[PDB]
Amino acid sequence: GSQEFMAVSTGVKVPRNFRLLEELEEGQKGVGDGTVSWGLEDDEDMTLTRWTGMIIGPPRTNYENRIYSLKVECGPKYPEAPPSVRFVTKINMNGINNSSGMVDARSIPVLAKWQNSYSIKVVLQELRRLMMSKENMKLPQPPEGQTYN
Amino acid sequence: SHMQIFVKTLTGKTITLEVEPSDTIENVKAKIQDKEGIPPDQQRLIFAGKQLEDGRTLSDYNIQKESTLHLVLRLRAAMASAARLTMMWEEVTCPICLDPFVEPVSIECGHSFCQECISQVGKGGGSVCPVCRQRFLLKNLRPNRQLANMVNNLKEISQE
Amino acid sequence: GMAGLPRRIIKETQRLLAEPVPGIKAEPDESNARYFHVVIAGPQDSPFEGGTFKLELFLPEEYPMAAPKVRFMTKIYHPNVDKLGRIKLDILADKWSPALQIRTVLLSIQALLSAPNPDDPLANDVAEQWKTNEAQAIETARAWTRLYAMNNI
Amino acid sequence: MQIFVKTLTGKTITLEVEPSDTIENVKAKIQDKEGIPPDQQRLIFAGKQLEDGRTLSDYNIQKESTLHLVLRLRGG
Ligand SMILES: [Zn+2]
Ligand SMILES: [Zn+2]
Repeated sequence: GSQEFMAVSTGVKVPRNFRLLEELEEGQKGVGDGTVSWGLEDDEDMTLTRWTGMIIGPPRTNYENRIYSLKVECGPKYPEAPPSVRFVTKINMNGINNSSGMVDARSIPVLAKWQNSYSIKVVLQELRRLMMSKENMKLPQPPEGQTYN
Repeated sequence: SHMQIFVKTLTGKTITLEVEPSDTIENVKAKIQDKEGIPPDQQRLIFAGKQLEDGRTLSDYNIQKESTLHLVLRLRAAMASAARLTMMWEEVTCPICLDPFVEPVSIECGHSFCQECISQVGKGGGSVCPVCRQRFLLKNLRPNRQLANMVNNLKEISQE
Repeated sequence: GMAGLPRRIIKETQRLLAEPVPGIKAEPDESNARYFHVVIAGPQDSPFEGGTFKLELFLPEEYPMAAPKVRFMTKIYHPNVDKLGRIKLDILADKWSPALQIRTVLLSIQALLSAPNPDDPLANDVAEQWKTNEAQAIETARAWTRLYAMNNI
Repeated sequence: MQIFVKTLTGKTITLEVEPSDTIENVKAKIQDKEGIPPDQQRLIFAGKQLEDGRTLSDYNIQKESTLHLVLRLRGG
């Protein structure tokens, strides 16, 4: 038949809000190296939809010392559906539309091959590790402190 | 061809069921069990001034689409005595698993649980009682066989 | 893929539908039997009286060996409840008992509304106000209750 | 008088009290029947956590009034 017996079953269905409440606590607890940070944009949004992230530029790269603010949006299907990603500080990186900050999910593997195992922390950590790569490590950058509108 | 009917509780909750005119009353009580968790023994269905019997069909009682049924919970009044026999099941219910005791054992304070249920609580050799929070050690588990004999007595009573 | 829902959750769900508690409402989600949508009444003789407070509750994989996850979906002025509805209550953490149920967890949450504790707070900015002028904080809790917890259902 | 008290598992028990009997007086009858120490009992009526000092009619607890038992709890 279509279904077969399995001895072990793990991983219950966690509702979207409680998954997002867990990601909120990890960002508030400063979990990680410190080169990334994530949290809510408006701390009254009960829907936990609009988020804001931070990324420090890696050393041995072109983005060194540069603080990058980001905005992330987790839709009603998160974490099944992927979240929308954007850049608040203007940047030059392969895979981002140049006048928007909106991220092409295609040109980034974490958002292209999206899972439910992925967190907002990973979308930020691997984006900084994506900025570590050879092609954009030597990209020219605009004056730090200028943004879109 | 499935059709929709409604089963409203006296509490106010309305249930939507996908049923057939050929469904017996017991078939509906099984569909209520899967969706509401309520066993069929504790169900008494009402429709248009009549109490419905498990052997007859919805068509026998002229229950068509969008008909509204009333679910009453344990409407009848005795198998020995309704509330009192119920109190007997509650006395042999494990506070952890909420099922009748399986290998019931007691801890120091005197409260009793399923052996496996309280063993999981006391992983490492001990913990606190789930009922009164007194410390207990698994080495002091004490079998409570009268509770187990009581369970089989009540189970035999249920199946007459 | 699929596995049987634990019998204890089945029992609790059926007894929430058969023996409801006055002032407390809990209903499972259509897409998730571990996900509950809750409305609790504010306790009598508290600044939250007359209010209807919405919560959501989730039974994690380890339940009942672990406490349920529960938070307010209604804005409320309380030192042990932050601005996103998260609750810091000992029976939801270190003092959890596997003998507690959804019914008694929700009864304990409205018992927390009748006994705020600004000395050990979750929302320190709220608690600082509860300690500076408790009479004003009670009035503010009463005003927040009418503003956010009345005609909200 | 008669009062119902819903225990932790959900089982309901009947008790013998008076309008004058204190809250801890009710807890003693609960302790004899259920073995929960009074310092670990918390009785709820109309959502308010009862304090051991006052009496039943201080809370307007008539006959056939159902109380709800809960473990000791603290906000943090
Ligand atoms: Zn058990
Ligand atoms: Zn005990």
